[PDB]
Amino acid sequence: GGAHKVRAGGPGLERAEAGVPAEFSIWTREAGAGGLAIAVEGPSKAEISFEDRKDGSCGVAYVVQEPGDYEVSVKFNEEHIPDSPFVVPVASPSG
Amino acid sequence: WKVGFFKRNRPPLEEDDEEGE
Repeated sequence: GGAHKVRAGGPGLERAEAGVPAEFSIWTREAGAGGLAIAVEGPSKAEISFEDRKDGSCGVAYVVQEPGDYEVSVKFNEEHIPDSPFVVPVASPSG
Repeated sequence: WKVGFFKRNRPPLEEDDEEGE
């Protein structure tokens, strides 16, 4: 399962602001091997950039531009890590 | 509209099996 022992961060997974990058981490060295599914849905677009890490922690970051919450479905081996669905209320940038 | 990316967790170095020998 893994989703039963995942520990994640989220400086920009609980709230973001257009023109500002947002990211999170899925620390789970315990679950060891076991990829993880992560995707977002909503009327907008963003630049995603992930990087595997022998630490099992999935480091990913993106910069959105159109305000609005983003349904982030985070599931391990297709399960549901603590609070899988994490919406992020996005706010305008500086314009 | 709909996009994401798949990951692949994995350990760093290998490990000596049990001292079966």
